[PDB]
Amino acid sequence: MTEYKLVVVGAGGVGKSALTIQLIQNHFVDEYDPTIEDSYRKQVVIDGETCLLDILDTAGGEEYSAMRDQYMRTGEGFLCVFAINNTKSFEDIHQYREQIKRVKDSDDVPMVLVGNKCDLAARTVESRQAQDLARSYGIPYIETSAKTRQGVEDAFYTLVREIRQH
Ligand SMILES: Nc1nc2c(ncn2[C@@H]2O[C@H](COP(=O)(O)OP(=O)(O)O)[C@@H](O)[C@H]2O)c(=O)[nH]1
Ligand SMILES: [Mg+2]
Ligand SMILES: [Mg+2]
Repeated sequence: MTEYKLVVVGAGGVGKSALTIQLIQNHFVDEYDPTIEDSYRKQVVIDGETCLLDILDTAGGEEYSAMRDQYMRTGEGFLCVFAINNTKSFEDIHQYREQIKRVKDSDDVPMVLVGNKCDLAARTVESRQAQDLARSYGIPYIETSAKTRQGVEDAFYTLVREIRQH
């Protein structure tokens, strides 16, 4: 099997844990401990290839562990998540990307911009705003809901396909 090492980054409360849990367990969590930072594994077939996903769900900000740094340094691709009803989290994306570029010493890192909570009414961040940001980075933009599952497979599987182009 090929293994793909994925790291999920973004502001607290955007749904990084909910997205990972949805992908792995097919269930939506209302209140997952916001400090739990751990890795999760899933065997999936993507485009006819059986592979293993090794996903680090990052927590808790302005902090670094041995595992975090390892996945950050050895992560092959990054989901950069914001919530479409959280303007600050969208504005924060720039910092996560700058961080990733520094760790990787590269502006060419497999990455997907994820606008999560698309089930919630009256977004404060427009799709076209996020499209314009992702275009400036040279990366895809995908909207998701950890609640309904909309886009969740699409985001993680696209990141896998980005890593494959690399
Ligand atoms: N309505 C809705 N709520 C979500 C979604 N994703 C996460 N949440 C909620 O947002 C809050 C933060 O989610 P969490 O996964 O802990 O965010 P994290 O800090 O980035 O890991 C929780 O109350 C989740 O139930 C979503 O797609 N839709
Ligand atoms: Mg979390
Ligand atoms: Mg506005």
